Amino acid sequence: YYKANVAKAGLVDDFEKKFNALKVPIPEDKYTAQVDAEEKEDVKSCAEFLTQS
Amino acid sequence: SSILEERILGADTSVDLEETGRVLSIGDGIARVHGLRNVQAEEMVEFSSGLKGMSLNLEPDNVGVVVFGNDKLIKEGDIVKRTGAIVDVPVGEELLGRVVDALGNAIDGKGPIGSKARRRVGLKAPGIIPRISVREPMQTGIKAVDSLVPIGRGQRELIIGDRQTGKTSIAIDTIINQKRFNDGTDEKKKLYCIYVAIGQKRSTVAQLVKRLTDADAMKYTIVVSATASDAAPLQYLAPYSGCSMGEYFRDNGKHALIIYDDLSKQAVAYRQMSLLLRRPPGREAYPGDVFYLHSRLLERAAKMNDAFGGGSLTALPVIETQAGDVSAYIPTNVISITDGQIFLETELFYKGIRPAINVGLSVSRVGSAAQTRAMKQVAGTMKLELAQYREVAAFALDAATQQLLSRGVRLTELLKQGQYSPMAIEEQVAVIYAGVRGYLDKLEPSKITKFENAFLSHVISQHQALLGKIRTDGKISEESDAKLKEIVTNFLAGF
Amino acid sequence: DPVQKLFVDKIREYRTKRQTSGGPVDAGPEYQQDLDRELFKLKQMYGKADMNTFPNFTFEDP
Ligand SMILES: Nc1ncnc2c1ncn2[C@@H]1O[C@H](COP(=O)(O)OP(=O)(O)OP(=O)(O)O)[C@@H](O)[C@H]1O
Ligand SMILES: [Mg+2]
Repeated sequence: YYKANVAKAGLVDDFEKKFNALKVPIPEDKYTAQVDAEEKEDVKSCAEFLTQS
Repeated sequence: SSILEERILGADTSVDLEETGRVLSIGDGIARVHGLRNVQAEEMVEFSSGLKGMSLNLEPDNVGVVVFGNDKLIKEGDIVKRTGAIVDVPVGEELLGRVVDALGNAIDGKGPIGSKARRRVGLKAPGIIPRISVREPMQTGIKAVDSLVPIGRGQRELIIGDRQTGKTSIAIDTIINQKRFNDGTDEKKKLYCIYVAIGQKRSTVAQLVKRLTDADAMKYTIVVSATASDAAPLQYLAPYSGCSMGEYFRDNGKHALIIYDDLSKQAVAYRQMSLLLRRPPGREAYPGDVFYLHSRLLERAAKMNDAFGGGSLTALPVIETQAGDVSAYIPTNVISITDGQIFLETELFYKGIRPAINVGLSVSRVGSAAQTRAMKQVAGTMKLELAQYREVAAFALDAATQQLLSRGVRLTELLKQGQYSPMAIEEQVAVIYAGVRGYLDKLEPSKITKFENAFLSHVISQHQALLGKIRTDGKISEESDAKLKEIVTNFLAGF
Repeated sequence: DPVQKLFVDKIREYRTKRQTSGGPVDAGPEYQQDLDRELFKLKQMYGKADMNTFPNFTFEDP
């Protein structure tokens, strides 16, 4: 419908196609280091506090 | 291009035999037309310049014609053609979403109005038999208005207050809130809002239409703008045009809401018209007629019984009072025509308490009738508690007195609201419930607003089932009360 | 339908317009200056991007 509303329709189809081509880069995780904190504080609290207990 | 040539074709060019008169004297906005022997009173004549006029006086030798435009486009010797129909305006669902002026001429662009039916602006209100008591609720989406001073369908509330105290904002929030009903399945809850702008800056109405379009609220709203620049006989006529566009729905079994904004700037246009007609001024220079002007307009906001379609037309006149003098002439003229009132203090507003409803003076003379039972349960207690708080707030001892002060302050903080943020009925019920039963007496008053926000976020996110239960069964059952109680307690725990 | 002189007159005059429209007829410099100003305000409201450039943002992360 938009293209029907445009005069330079071929440009509209070009843009639509290219848009379909572009996919937003999927951003990534860098913070399994918080899982590292999970494990580290796990051993810390468990061993020291929970066995001194 | 050739579309324009087609536009040429199909244009009515057939000539007709038509009665005519010749203007004698134009000045002060009233033309004196000579001739027009067979012209009816209150007929709509048309000048040679495309203007329109209403045949006001049928004097023996001439006709006084009030011009609906700028009288600079009318000479002496012009030709006036009678159109043979009492002043008419187009009505129908073709107008919804259109900004038509006081006569139905779209000032919107967006092509012309495709109306197929016309009403008379000078109709008569329904009698005594058609009307039936107000039963259904008109949801304003504003906590203070919906809880304390409710409104019904067929009622004609008044909104009265000073300059810039949030009258137009209450009107616009009421218009916007109807969006949810106007999408559901049952046509019995759909409300078709109308908004008459009288003597208002044109830029204001433009921005208002833009806002209503942002909120998707123009699918059902009609804006009838007779702005500040427009001639007085148009500001005088705009309310009647709008009321006719609303009477159409009312008489076809539907429900309408019309907001005249302001009616204090129609009475000024009428005072201009009268004084220029030389009529004898009265109190404040207003003509003695200035009552019948509003009474006849607001008596059409009726509520027809089921034997007459069952439609309805709520009205929300907006009056503006200088220095907050509720006992001036026009404010009392209208306070004795309407079924309620919402006083918007200008000092509560300046304290940041918005909307600034002065719950002490506001009242709704249908009130508890046509109120959702759940809201009744929750808000009767709030009304009593606010009453007690007001009774004692003149000094700031014992446990009960301090308890009243604290609960009242909490409730005041709870009733504040933000612009363009209407709340479903169930959400208001939940908030006022958490406020009145006493699950806030420990939280600092300054935080009561923030709490509210967060609470809504939780309630709308997890427990939509409970709110749907309240909405469907319009009442708080005991199990629903218990679930709401535990929800409030749990949420408040996280503080 | 053709009897009404005015209808046929407008018809023929627009026909002549259409044929003379092999190129747009009677621009006049005023036309060009009006185009200039209105396009200027339009683009200024929109931006300084090209007529038809398909751009990208080149995203980033916190
Ligand atoms: N509920 C509200 N919360 C916060 N601000 C509000 C509220 N209602 C109105 N206001 C503010 O008040 C200002 C003017 O309000 P509004 O125009 O609605 O009053 P008004 O009586 O219509 O003014 P006027 O009648 O002179 O046009 C607006 O800038 C708006 O932000
Ligand atoms: Mg306003």
